[PDB]
Amino acid sequence: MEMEKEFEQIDKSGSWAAIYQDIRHEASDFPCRVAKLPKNKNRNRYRDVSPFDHSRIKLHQEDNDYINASLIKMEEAQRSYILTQGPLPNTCGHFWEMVWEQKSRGVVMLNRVMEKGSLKCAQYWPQKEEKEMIFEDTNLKLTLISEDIKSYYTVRQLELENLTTQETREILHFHYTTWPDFGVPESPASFLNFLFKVRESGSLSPEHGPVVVHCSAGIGRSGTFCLADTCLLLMDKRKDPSSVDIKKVLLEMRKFRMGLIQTADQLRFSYLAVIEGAKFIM
Ligand SMILES: [Mg+2]
Repeated sequence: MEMEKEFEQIDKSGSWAAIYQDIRHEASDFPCRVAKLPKNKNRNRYRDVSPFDHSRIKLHQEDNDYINASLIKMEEAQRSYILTQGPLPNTCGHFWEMVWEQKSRGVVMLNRVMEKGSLKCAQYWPQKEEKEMIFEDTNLKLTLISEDIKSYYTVRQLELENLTTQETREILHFHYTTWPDFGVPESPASFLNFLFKVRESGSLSPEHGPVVVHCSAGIGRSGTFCLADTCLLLMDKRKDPSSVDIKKVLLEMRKFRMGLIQTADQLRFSYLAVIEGAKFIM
């Protein structure tokens, strides 16, 4: 693979930091005026990125439509993703409101609730079938339906009920539980298997609203998930798979939200994931 030739070249000359820095320099800058309004201060996770105004998800509410979430719309790949922050103690209702309004089928969580001895997001889903969650502010009920714990990820079936209409939807919660506290995984194998499990569920498919993806504040992961998924899809779609340039795809995604890949090591890992994923697929 041409991408693998490039990978080996970057590795040999040790230019990951340089490549990464060039992408950072070239990355889009758009306003986040709404995110920065004083009334939204408590809706933003500290140390997390802000959503661009142009691509932010709006809650269907008259009072305050703000949530820290962005729609990444990949035109050529025909994939969309919503990237959002880990829910805060006071934005869990907003989070599930977004899932409801956007008709998402899946939520992809790429962090543990506690990492490095610190809380990374609110416990925003119920942990026991018999202890459902009611979000009074957005009038939603959330029930754990089933939970399947595997070595590298957990998948949960949740039932989300709009208490206003009594309509219910099944949401799949895909929780990658083994991303290390520091650095990146040594091998992309489990992360790729996880992505394939999300794909197989239909959560990324066009019949549903965009998958909602989140991780921990300011440290990426979510971008790697979407970047890998889109690159692999494009390799299956294009007449010339070798023309798929991860840097170009990343820059395209970066038009929709900042902080997709946060370190040079994450950039390297993303290459590694696409390379290994491509070998598995084609
Ligand atoms: Mg029990």
